[PDB]
This record gives sequence, C-alpha cells and structure tokens, in this order.
Amino acid sequence: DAFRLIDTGALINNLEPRQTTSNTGLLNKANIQALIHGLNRHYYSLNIDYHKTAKETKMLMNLHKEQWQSGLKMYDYEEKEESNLAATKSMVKIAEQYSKRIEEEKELTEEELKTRYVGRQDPKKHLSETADETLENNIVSVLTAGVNSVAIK
Amino acid sequence: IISLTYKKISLRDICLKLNLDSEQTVEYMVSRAIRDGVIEAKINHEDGFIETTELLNIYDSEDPQ
Amino acid sequence: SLVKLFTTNELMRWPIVQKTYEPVLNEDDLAFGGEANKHHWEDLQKRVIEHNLRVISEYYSRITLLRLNELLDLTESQTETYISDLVNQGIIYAKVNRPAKIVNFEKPKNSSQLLNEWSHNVDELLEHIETIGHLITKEEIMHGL
Amino acid sequence: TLEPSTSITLAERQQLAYDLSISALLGDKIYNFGELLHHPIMETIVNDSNYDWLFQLLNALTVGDFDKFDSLIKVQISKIPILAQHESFLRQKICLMTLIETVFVKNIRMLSFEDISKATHLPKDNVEHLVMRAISLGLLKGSIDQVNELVTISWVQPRIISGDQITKMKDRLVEWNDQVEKLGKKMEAR
Amino acid sequence: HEKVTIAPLVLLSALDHYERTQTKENKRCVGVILGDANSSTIRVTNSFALPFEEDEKNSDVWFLDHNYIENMNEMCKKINAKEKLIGWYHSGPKLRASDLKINELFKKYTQNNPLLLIVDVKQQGVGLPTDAYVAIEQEKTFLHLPCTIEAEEAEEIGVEHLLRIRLTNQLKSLKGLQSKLKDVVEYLDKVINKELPINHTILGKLQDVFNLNNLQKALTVKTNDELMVIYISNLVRSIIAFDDLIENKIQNKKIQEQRVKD
Repeated sequence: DAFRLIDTGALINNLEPRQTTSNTGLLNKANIQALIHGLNRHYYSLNIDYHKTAKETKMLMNLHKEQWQSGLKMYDYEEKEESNLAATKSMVKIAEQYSKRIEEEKELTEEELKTRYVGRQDPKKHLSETADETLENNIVSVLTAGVNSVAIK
Repeated sequence: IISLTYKKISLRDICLKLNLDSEQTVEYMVSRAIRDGVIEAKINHEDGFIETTELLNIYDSEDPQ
Repeated sequence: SLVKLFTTNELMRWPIVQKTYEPVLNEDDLAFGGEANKHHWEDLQKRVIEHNLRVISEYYSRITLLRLNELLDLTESQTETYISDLVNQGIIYAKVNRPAKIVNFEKPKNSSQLLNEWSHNVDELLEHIETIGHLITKEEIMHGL
Repeated sequence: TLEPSTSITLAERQQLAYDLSISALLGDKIYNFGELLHHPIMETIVNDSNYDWLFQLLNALTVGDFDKFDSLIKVQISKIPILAQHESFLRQKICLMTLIETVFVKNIRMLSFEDISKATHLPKDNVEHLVMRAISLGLLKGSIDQVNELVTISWVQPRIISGDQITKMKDRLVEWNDQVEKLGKKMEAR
Repeated sequence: HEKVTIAPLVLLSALDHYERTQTKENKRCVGVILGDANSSTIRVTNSFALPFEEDEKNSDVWFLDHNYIENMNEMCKKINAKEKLIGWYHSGPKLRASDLKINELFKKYTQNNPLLLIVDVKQQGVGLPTDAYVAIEQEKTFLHLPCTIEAEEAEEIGVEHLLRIRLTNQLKSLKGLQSKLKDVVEYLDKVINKELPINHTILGKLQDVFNLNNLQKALTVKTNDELMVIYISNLVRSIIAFDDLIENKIQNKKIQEQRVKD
C-alpha cells in the first residue's frame, strides 16, 4: 500500500479517477474494510502495479516458477520415490481403504429407481472426494514404473 | 481331465481309464492336445511317462500386463 | 594381534601359534584355568570358532559343508553344534543343508527388492551431473593456460 | 607433484626414490608401484644399480613370476615373506577389477576360480582362501560361490591406468544414442 | 566439504547493476556478498556491487577500492547486524588474473574462505546462472560446492506472484538424459586423441560413476524381482481404471433422469 497526499480535497483540486482502477470501495469493504471510501485523507486512491524486464523474465523462469527443479534432474525423481518407498506401498494401501470406505457410506443412499435412504448430496460427496484419489493412483503408477524404466540396465 | 490329475502318469495308465486301443494309439492322441498350447506338457518315450511342463508362477511374465 | 587375527584367521596355524608362544594360555600361573592342559584347548577353541564363523558369512556367501569342516577343524556332527548356538543367541545366521552338504548365506528377503536394494542407486547418478558440472570450469582453466 | 618445494640434487633423488621403493614393497595401499611412473620419480632415476626394482615390478604383475624379481634383489628384503604376499595381492587386484569394466564390453559381472587360477598361477584350493584375504584388507566388497565356482565382486578403488576403459565409456553412451529416437518422438507427440 | 544456499533475490539483483552501468563484454562487474559462513551450509542473504575497472588487454590490471568496502560494512551494521562479509562475486564467464589475485584481498575483511561466484548474464545452459567456487591453499584449484537456491516462505512465493502435469514432468527427464550424453562425450574426447592434458586425477572420479544402460547388468535376473512392484502397481490400477466406470455408471442415471423430466 502506497500513499499520495491530496492536500485539500474539498472542491476542484484534480481528478484522481483517471489513471487506473479507481472508484473502489464498494459497500463497506475496501482492503482491511475499515477504510471504505475516504481511505486515509481525501481518497488517495491506492493503485499499485508491477513490471518485468527482459532479464527479469528469463531469471524467474529458470529459478522459481512453482518449485525449483533445475540444476539436477534424475535425483528429484529417485529421491521422491526413495523416501516414499515404504510410504508409497503404505499410501497405496492406506488410501485404498479410505477410498472404498467413503464409497461404502454415501453411495448406499441411491440404489433403486425410487427413494430409499433419501440421498441428497451423498452421491456427490464420494464422487468429488474420490475423483483425485483415482487420479493420484495413476500418477504414482507411471512414476514408480518410469523411474526404474528408461535404460539404467 | 486325466492330465491335470496326474502330472507324471504312465503310458499304459491312460489306456486303462479310457479303455483305449493300444499304447501307440494314445501316443499320437496326446501329442494332438498340446498342439495349440492347451495341455502344455511333454511326452517322454524313454522314461515311460508323460510329464506336465506347467510350473505356474506365470505372474513373473508379461501376461498380467 | 590375536584379537585382530579373528577376522583373517583360517584356523590353520591356530594350534601352532598357541604351541610356539604360550604366555597366557597353556603354561601360566595367575588366571590359570583347568586341571592342566584340558580346559585351555577347549574353551579357547570354542571361542575362535565363533569369531571365525561370524566373518565367514560376511565373506563366503556359498560354501561347501565338507570344506566348512576343514576351516573350523570340526566334523559333520560337531559343526552343527556350534552354528546352532550362535543362531539361538542371536549372533549370526546362515544356511545348513544336511542331505546336500551345502552351506549358503541365506540373504534375508525383508529387503523386498525395489523397496531396499534400489534405494542405493541414488549416489550412482548423484555423483555424475554434480561432479562433471563442477569440473566444466576446471577444464577451461587447465587447457586455457 | 611439487616442483619448487623440496629442492635436492640428482644424487639425493635416487636415495629418496629408494625409500619410496622399499615403502611400497611391504604394502599394497595407494595404487601400486606404477603410481611413481607418472610422478617425477621413476623418470628422474637410473635404470641400473638396482634402481629398476620399480620398473621390474610393473610388468611382473601381468607376467606373474616372482623368481625374476627375487634374483635382482638382495637378502635384506627377500628374507621377509610379506614382500611375496603383498606382491601377489597387486597381481590379483588387477584381475578383481576386471569384473565390471576392463575387458568385457557388456559390463557383465562374473568371475570364476579357473580364470584367477591361471592369472595367479595357483591351484583351485589356494585361490579360494586368497580372495578372502583381499576382501578382509578393505580392497573390494563382495562374496564368492564355492558351489558353482563363481566370484562376485564389485569395483571401488580406481587405478592410474588409462586406455582400457576409454573406448567403453563411449560405447556405453552409444546405447543411449539409439534411445533418443523412440522415446523422444513418442513423448513429444503426446 | 561445505554447501552453498543463495536466495533468488541475490542472483537477480546482481544482474541488474550489470546493465545499469552499460557494461559491455570487455568489462566485468565485481561485488561482495553477505551471510553466515560459520555453518556447513553457506547462506547468502545480501549482495552489493563495487566500482570494478579492468583492462581488456592485460589480466594483471584491476581496480579495487577497500574504502568503499569498509564504508559498505559500516552501512550494513545499521540495517542488518547479523550479516557479515562471507566473500565476493564477479561477472563474466572468463577467469583471468584480475579475479584470481583479488581473492586474497577480500580475505583480510572475510573470516572464512571467500566464496567465488561467476554470474552468467546470458544464462547459457541448464540451470544455476551463478556457480559457487571455493579455493584451497593446498596446487590451488577452484572447486564448486553444492550450491542450491532456497529462500523464506514470503520470499519464494513473492517472485511467484510477480511471474504469474505427468507429461510435462517427463519432458525434463529427456533433458537430463542428453545431459549425461553431451557432458561425457565432449569432455572425454578432449582428454584423448589430440592434445592430452595432464590427467588421470579426474579419471578416477569419472569411472566411479560407471561401475555402479549405465549401471549394472548383473542384477538382470534380480531386476525381474524388483520389477514385481511395478507389476503390482498394475494390479490395483486395473481396478482404478474400473473405478472410473463407477462414476461413469452413476452419471448414467443423470441423463436417464433428464429423459424422464423431458
């Protein structure tokens, strides 16, 4: 947050709402929500934007985008699997129970064509929770098979 | 049916159960069963008994994939 | 040297070393066990077999039982007596095949293959890119000058 | 390797090389007698007057004849059996390192008691107990098989020699060359 | 050995003053770094440049003013007192007598061994635009410590907001495979054939990778037992692929219900 002194904001001083993104303060919510309209003094009209040059653009892409994987290659694949060796066999088995235990609870509401247990949001609970679980199993299946694959005798 | 019961069975033991003709007749017919890979066994003429070549343990191969 | 010998001791010269030099063993005054010579050739012989058989598993993975009796100076019936005591006391473990006379190491299967033995391959590919990547500059310094 | 430090005359270099020679006779550590070849030691001395003991032991490892070196030495170093014991160890260490990359191009790790018998000029009974002595000293890690008569040992200690493994390091990358196509094109197509 | 950890704020801040001075290829910029060198992991939390002048025709000509360094250390005591001078960096790919002789000059004000840094302005190849080099008195040789890039929670995400799956992760695998090929072939061919450099000291470390299709064919029989875990992964995945038919069959009731309402 920056600050710009408006001096006398009574009548005919200058037009702040021109440059970029002005006329904020909808209802009582602005930033911390305690400032609302008047903000600090005579509506200093906070606006801040960033920029990147040609050198700063290639620097961030080669350093930090989401996580830093650069500088070394096959270690990030193996070390993630090696530390998880006892965990992967466990996580596949542990999440195997919790996957069906959710399917064995909310899914039983909708069975026949008519209404029995009066399912409402129950059939949609086990669908969204187990949607990523079936995806994570396919991801670790390729990673576990891919690292040991690709040559290395 | 008779091959799955006895892994190693004598040549004359098959003719007694099925009332076949002779030993030379059954020797030709057993060779017809493993043609397509059904029984998957071998015939020992000098040893005198038919031995099954299936050790199971097929999971170590690519068949599950 | 006798303590460190137990690693490389084949028990071939064991009766020779005790006979040539016998300061604390066969002829002694203080801390002298046995009536005369009998407990010195027994208790000392039982210990050196335990120390020798311990490193055999770390060296010989598969050894013939007929050859094992020559290294430990025992017989077929005597060898099974000492190896059974070390396993019962939790010292070492090995394979004893009575009809085939084959003594193997019997590597434990608790490693579960990929879950253990493959975890040692990290330093194989860790010292490749990290090392050569450090020596790229050194190559230009030696040849450039 | 230091030229400026330890500045001595030519006569003192032969006396210094004599201490370097007798020190390596009684132990196998730090490579072998061929280590001083590339170092400015063996090249700064004379090939006669019993100063060639370092050069004679270079080819004696491959030939495997103790009588050639024993006739060119004196009674001082020949009366100790340690000289003959550690000399035969360096002869085996060359063969023990052939299990990974020396000769075989396929990097197949195998050794038999018959191959080491002809290299060390020893029968099958002596080579079984001789391998254990080399492992117990901390040279290489591994075990053997008496039932199938096989020796399984990895490779740890590097050597100073070159030219044997140079061709294979490129040949092992040739197998990587044929692997750039199939998985390179199919991955980009996805 | 030791380790090096440099935040991304230090790396990009060193590149900015390079262009702001309009420094061409004939000139290079030299600067100093701050952090804690006492532990085994060297951390660089700050950096400052210096008015470095060098002649392009002579490697023995350099301009280094310690009075600006003495003043810089006094100015940092009023900002961050926990930071001390752990070494110095410089720009340019080339290493000449200018940067080699000044390594002992910064040693007077640096308690630990000054950590040398080569900041690549063009960012040519792989990652790590800056390499951390350390020198030994015993013969001198430039060795690279395991330099890593790490920052705090607010510093790592801060650059993410300014910059802003399985197939993409496999794309970086092939780039690492060619790194194994291109690094060995180019380096090994230089030692052999024409112009043999003094070597066999490095060769011992190179062949140390090859002993342990680069690894072992002796486990091929045992590999099938190691591959069993991969076959086990397909046991459940066959049902996981069938688990997608669970939702696929439940979603059939929705459209069938739409035909009833229609």
